[PDB]
Amino acid sequence: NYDVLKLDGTKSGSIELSDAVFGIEPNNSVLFEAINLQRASLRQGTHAVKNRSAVSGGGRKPWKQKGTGRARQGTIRAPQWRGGGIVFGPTPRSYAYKMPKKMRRLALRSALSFKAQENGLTVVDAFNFEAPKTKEFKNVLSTLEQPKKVLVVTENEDVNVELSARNIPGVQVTTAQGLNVLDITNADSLVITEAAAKKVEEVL
Amino acid sequence: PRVKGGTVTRARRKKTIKLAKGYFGSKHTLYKVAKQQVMKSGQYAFRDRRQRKRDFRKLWITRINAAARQHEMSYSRLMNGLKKAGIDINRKMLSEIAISDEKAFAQLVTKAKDAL
Amino acid sequence: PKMKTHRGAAKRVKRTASGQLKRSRAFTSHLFANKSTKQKRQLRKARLVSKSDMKRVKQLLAYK
Amino acid sequence: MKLHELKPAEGSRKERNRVGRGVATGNGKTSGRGHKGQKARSGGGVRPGFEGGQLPLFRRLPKRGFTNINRKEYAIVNLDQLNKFEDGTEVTPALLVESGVVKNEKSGIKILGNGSLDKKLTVKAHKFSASAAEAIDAKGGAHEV
RNA sequence: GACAAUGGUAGGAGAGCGUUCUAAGGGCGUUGAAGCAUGAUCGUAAGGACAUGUGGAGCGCUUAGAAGUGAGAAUGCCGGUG
RNA sequence: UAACUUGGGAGUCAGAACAUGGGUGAUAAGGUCCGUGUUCGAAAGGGAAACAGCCCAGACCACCAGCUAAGGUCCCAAAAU
RNA sequence: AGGACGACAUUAGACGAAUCAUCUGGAAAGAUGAAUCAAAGAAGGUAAUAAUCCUGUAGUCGAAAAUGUUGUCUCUCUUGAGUGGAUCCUGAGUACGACGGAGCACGUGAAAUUCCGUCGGAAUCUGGGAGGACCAUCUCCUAAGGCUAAAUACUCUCUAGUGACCGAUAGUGAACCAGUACCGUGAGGGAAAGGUGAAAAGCACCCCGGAAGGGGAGUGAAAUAGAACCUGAAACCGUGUGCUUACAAGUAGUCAGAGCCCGUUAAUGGGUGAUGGCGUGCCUUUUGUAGAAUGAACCGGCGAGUUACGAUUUGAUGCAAGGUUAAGCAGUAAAUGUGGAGCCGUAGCGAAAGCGAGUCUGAAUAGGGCGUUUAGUAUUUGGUCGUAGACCCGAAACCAGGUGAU
Ligand SMILES: [Mg+2]
Ligand SMILES: [Mg+2]
Ligand SMILES: [Mg+2]
Ligand SMILES: [Mg+2]
Ligand SMILES: [Mg+2]
Ligand SMILES: [Mg+2]
Ligand SMILES: [Mg+2]
Ligand SMILES: [Mg+2]
Ligand SMILES: [Mg+2]
Ligand SMILES: [Mg+2]
Ligand SMILES: [Mg+2]
Ligand SMILES: [Mg+2]
Ligand SMILES: [Mg+2]
Ligand SMILES: [Mg+2]
Ligand SMILES: [Mg+2]
Ligand SMILES: [Mg+2]
Ligand SMILES: [Mg+2]
Ligand SMILES: [Mg+2]
Ligand SMILES: [Mg+2]
Ligand SMILES: [Mg+2]
Ligand SMILES: [Mg+2]
Ligand SMILES: [Mg+2]
Ligand SMILES: [Mg+2]
Ligand SMILES: [Mg+2]
Ligand SMILES: [Mg+2]
Ligand SMILES: [Mg+2]
Ligand SMILES: [Mg+2]
Ligand SMILES: [Mg+2]
Ligand SMILES: [Mg+2]
Ligand SMILES: [Mg+2]
Ligand SMILES: [Mg+2]
Ligand SMILES: [Mg+2]
Ligand SMILES: [Mg+2]
Ligand SMILES: [Mg+2]
Ligand SMILES: [Mg+2]
Ligand SMILES: [Mg+2]
Ligand SMILES: [Mg+2]
Ligand SMILES: [Mg+2]
Ligand SMILES: [Mg+2]
Ligand SMILES: [Mg+2]
Ligand SMILES: [Mg+2]
Ligand SMILES: [Mg+2]
Ligand SMILES: [Mg+2]
Ligand SMILES: [Mg+2]
Ligand SMILES: [Mg+2]
Repeated sequence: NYDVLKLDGTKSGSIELSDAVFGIEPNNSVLFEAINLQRASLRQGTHAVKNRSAVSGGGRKPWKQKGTGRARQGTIRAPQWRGGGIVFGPTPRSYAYKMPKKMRRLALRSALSFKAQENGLTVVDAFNFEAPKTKEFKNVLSTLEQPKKVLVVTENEDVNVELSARNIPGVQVTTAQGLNVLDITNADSLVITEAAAKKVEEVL
Repeated sequence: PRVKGGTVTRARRKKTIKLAKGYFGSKHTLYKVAKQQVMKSGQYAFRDRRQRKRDFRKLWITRINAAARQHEMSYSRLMNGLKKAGIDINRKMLSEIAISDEKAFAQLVTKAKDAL
Repeated sequence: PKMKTHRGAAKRVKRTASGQLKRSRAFTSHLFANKSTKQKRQLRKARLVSKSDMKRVKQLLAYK
Repeated sequence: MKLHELKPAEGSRKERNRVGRGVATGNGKTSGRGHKGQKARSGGGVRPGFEGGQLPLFRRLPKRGFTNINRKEYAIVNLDQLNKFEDGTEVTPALLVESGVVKNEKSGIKILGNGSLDKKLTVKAHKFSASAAEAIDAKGGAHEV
């Protein structure tokens, strides 16, 4: 059982949230794998170098194999040469990988349960924003007594909430479907509407 | 990402060179020959910590021999007599006594002779 | 790319329940006048690929 | 967990070993290859199964058999697996697939006699072992191909 | 507390040092960052501090992640200078 | 106080002297080929003037402590003129 | 083939919120204090690090003219079905065959299916082709004429962006007047080389000198930033000096040690070293190297087991008689949702038909082989292997197309 507050901070009511979603013992191994996986998936991987084939020129043998007194050499673009080709080095590639779906769901539930146990979970009756107003959203956060880093969860895309929170440092807005381990874990507190909480509970 | 050679190389070589302070010419100046010499220095120092114990026992024995001969006794018989007398003073101490107070050493010599 | 099965070995073995490789027997092609009745009778019986050979060849049959 | 306090599961991670980075590693210089020969060379080493010119095993041994173009193989179900359906159930290939007893039907469902049947069922399958049919009948049930 | 082991080439195994970058947290900096230089400093090693001079704007630290991650030798390549 | 089984990873396939049982050679070779042991290889320390392979002996680190091994004790040079 | 009107977009642009004070300092954006905007806290600049100083950003607005994509009118073109089975038509040097080649994953093979050269060469709906030689039956098609968007490939280019990509020996060969200089008859080969300062305020004037160069003075926070002018390591070259050295045999140190000179991260200190003991560099390669075997003049920088996809094993984790999705679609180039086709496992044995906790062999209920009498599977760290140049450098050569008889 969790309190449901109004934007002014008073108790609108109470809500029941399944402990199978918000009440599990977080699985830190799975949560770590999920965080690492998401961070890897964000990488662009656009990095490259020119190996000895790729560097310009270098076709001919710089000097005859024997007789000159110099080390034998086969191309001015060999790797030990200044300006030569790079041995191995970066080559474009993806870093993304997968984990089983059950583990994805377990990771999300573990992050949400960690918030619930750390008392960084606040349930609000609704966001009744008709026009975007960053100042009003800042006041709402202060009245709810929120920390610097807040993840705001709506049931569906809420344009005015998104636009009002967008410019506040440390405030991220998402939907119930858009929840992810990195965002939840980065946040210090979660502010979720009752409808969004019910949707999350259904999904997980 | 690329990791350029950076500063570590110079720091490490400079340490070896500083260890080579006082060596002759290039050996206090050039990393390669300083490194070699510092390697030799370490090996020599390891060996000589052990050789030093031998050398100092040798010195003590020589001095004890001289003192015993001044009392008409060889080192060998003096040590045997001290053993039979049950006196456990080691060679370093015997030498220092013989140097520093001759009357005490003469008393030790008489103990040895009586035991023999 | 995918590793390739060694097709000759695949034509010459079969994998058993415990993962061993059943094999047939050499000296069973011709010149039977030069091998005793007992020799031929017993060469009729299949064997397994030895442990020492398996160390060498196992990757050739990974998909088998 | 916090992003500034991440910790992988114990024993899940190990640092890769890097060769050719000095003698103290124990893999400096020759980088674990020993000295010389074919196996010390970039790209060196013989084909797997090569035996240095001794006739290889898979040439000294002969080929055997053929593959049947019309080969049939059946998805098998044992009686112990049938034991999950309520007595009186009409077990069919569709029910087996839906219940998840059979995943791939292959050439059809064959019932085999491993384990003990503890329920009365009407079993429809493409084939039955003699023992499987006998057990299904003896438990009071029926079977049909 | 006891008492047992600890030479080592190829090679196997383990634990670590340091480099660049990233994430998060927490810091430093024109009242002087990095770099460089010197010193009689500390750690079992790789190595880590501190002070002073130079320098003039950037840089540590913690945990995790990722690698163009460590050179004394290749009649190595380029530069400088004997 | 080991041994064996299974599985992951190897390197090695130029060996040397010495002693001894033998072939070969000439009861030649620091020769050559086998058997057996040790040492070197991969082993520092003490002795054999110097001297991988001989003799003593296997260095975790420190000591300006003691007892010994081979080998030594007139001086070089520790210890018996 | 056109025409009229309209819409949208591209090719310039316009508006666009909100900060002051003190301290340090050459300078404030820094620190301190107190405020303010935010649908704008992207970013760059400004005398150091700025949401509120500038350029901008979110948001909103804008086109005389040209171009592009589109909608509606116009314009243009244009019949559409059924019944009958008498006759007619339905692609010929074609299909096909033989021989010789080629192409099919398929190397001539039992070789279908498909093309080329040479020679031969059909049938006509009761026809013809195909189902991997071939025949029959059945089934599916209807060759020897043509056209056809999209889903797919690629990037010289333009616009807007992105990066656990480089940061001047790197990154393009080229950050710079570089395919330049230079080399070659020619094809062709092919560099080196970035940094004053915030502002040029870029040193008036005096002095030595022919000049170069310098000493002052001045500018500047700094000239010790004065022109390849941020920093300024090492090799190397000099000047001064504390200790030391002209009877001594030296891999240059090490251990012992007086004398002399100092005085530190203040530690049972630092520099030097009369004299004694001990002691033939390093790497490579070797049975064995002080080796008179190899390599390195010195210093600096650069310079060698990587990544992708498969395999296997180990560790980790989730689920478990189950485990797991691929492409695709949605999403922010994300996590993720969805997607069960597919894959592995739950049963083996046999060459196979097949039988099945058994099966194969066997005449055998014998004996024997492989099995049964639970655990897998997905992702991933590590190790190793395979395919790739596969740890790095090095041939003599081979082939192809060009350039040369100055
Ligand atoms: Mg030369
Ligand atoms: Mg390059
Ligand atoms: Mg960098
Ligand atoms: Mg380097
Ligand atoms: Mg036969
Ligand atoms: Mg390691
Ligand atoms: Mg080793
Ligand atoms: Mg080396
Ligand atoms: Mg190895
Ligand atoms: Mg080598
Ligand atoms: Mg060899
Ligand atoms: Mg080898
Ligand atoms: Mg042969
Ligand atoms: Mg050891
Ligand atoms: Mg020992
Ligand atoms: Mg290892
Ligand atoms: Mg490197
Ligand atoms: Mg010999
Ligand atoms: Mg020989
Ligand atoms: Mg022998
Ligand atoms: Mg020895
Ligand atoms: Mg000696
Ligand atoms: Mg004694
Ligand atoms: Mg003497
Ligand atoms: Mg404006
Ligand atoms: Mg403005
Ligand atoms: Mg101000
Ligand atoms: Mg033909
Ligand atoms: Mg046909
Ligand atoms: Mg045909
Ligand atoms: Mg057929
Ligand atoms: Mg098309
Ligand atoms: Mg530079
Ligand atoms: Mg360049
Ligand atoms: Mg260049
Ligand atoms: Mg400069
Ligand atoms: Mg003199
Ligand atoms: Mg060797
Ligand atoms: Mg030799
Ligand atoms: Mg010489
Ligand atoms: Mg050589
Ligand atoms: Mg040389
Ligand atoms: Mg060099
Ligand atoms: Mg490889
Ligand atoms: Mg002419």
